[PDB]
Amino acid sequence: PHKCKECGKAFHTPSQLSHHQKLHVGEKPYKCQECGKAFPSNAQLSLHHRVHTDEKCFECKECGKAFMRPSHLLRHQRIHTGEKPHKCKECGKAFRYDTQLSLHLLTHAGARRFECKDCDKVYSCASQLALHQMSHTGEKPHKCKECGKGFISDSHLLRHQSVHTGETPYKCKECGKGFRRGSELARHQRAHSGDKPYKCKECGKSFTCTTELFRHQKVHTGDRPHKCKECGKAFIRRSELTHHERSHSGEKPYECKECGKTFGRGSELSRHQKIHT
DNA sequence: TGTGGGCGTGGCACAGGTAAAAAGGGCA
DNA sequence: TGCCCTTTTTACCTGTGCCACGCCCACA
Ligand SMILES: [Zn+2]
Ligand SMILES: [Zn+2]
Ligand SMILES: [Zn+2]
Ligand SMILES: [Zn+2]
Ligand SMILES: [Zn+2]
Ligand SMILES: [Zn+2]
Ligand SMILES: [Zn+2]
Ligand SMILES: [Zn+2]
Ligand SMILES: [Zn+2]
Repeated sequence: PHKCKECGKAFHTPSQLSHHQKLHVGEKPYKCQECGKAFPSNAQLSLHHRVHTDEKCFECKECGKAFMRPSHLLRHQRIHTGEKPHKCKECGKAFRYDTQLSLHLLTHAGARRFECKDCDKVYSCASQLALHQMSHTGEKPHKCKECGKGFISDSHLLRHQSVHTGETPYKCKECGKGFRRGSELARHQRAHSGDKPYKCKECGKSFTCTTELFRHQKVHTGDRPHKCKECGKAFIRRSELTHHERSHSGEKPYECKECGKTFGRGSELSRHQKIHT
């Protein structure tokens, strides 16, 4: 009769609790083959796995990840402790990492600024500025051995290989459906429970999703690009303008086999194909 | 009294981008 | 091997195709 270490949802029989934690297990698909510890990404698993292969590492006993010098471990552990030992001498704002404090200092006089020459961004050091400047140059050095498309980092390349693998590693334990990212499995689990944390300030409707709410609010804020170059009609989706520009040309891409009838959009040829069902 | 389709938008599983967190590593 | 900048990995954001609604209307 505890609260879960993940959600905090108060399940109040000892067996109604362990029945509850069964539902979380698909969230962490990468399992260590020597202790069984599970992680949400292969990269995190490698940080833990060092403990079975490198004698010279320092392991976090709270999550199982290990590092190659004690100071790396002490710095990681502030994720668990909440300690923020880097405080701004000018304004007293405390941060967890020196890297964060270095960027905050840009908001006071006399920090060394590393300013970009194509936008107004400024960074705290040379390496960050070179990183950002790649967005201007378009450079994308890690190329999909398959797609041929470029990405700014190897993690991005790997992430994009879902496209070339269809693998769906994160499992709902209610439905059995898998997902490519824990974030999407997360949203799916909120769909089950109706947990809709993203409430619209104008209508009041709530959404499971950050993306779903943002699209919905595009009606109060009349934010509509892709205007018609022929009749000026302005739309919300890039796919609206494809539907309506097919009304000018009179094009009817989707037609029924049975009916022989023709529609400008597919959501009807699915709707009408339901007559013969 | 009914059918059924345009239609503007909701639900969903998703890609690929930048902003940021977090782990790495050169100097000494 | 810690300081502190670098480099990698993740969180946050924006925009998407496909399907499904449920409202509005000409017109069986
Ligand atoms: Zn839980
Ligand atoms: Zn292990
Ligand atoms: Zn830890
Ligand atoms: Zn710039
Ligand atoms: Zn590719
Ligand atoms: Zn499910
Ligand atoms: Zn609204
Ligand atoms: Zn038009
Ligand atoms: Zn038909």
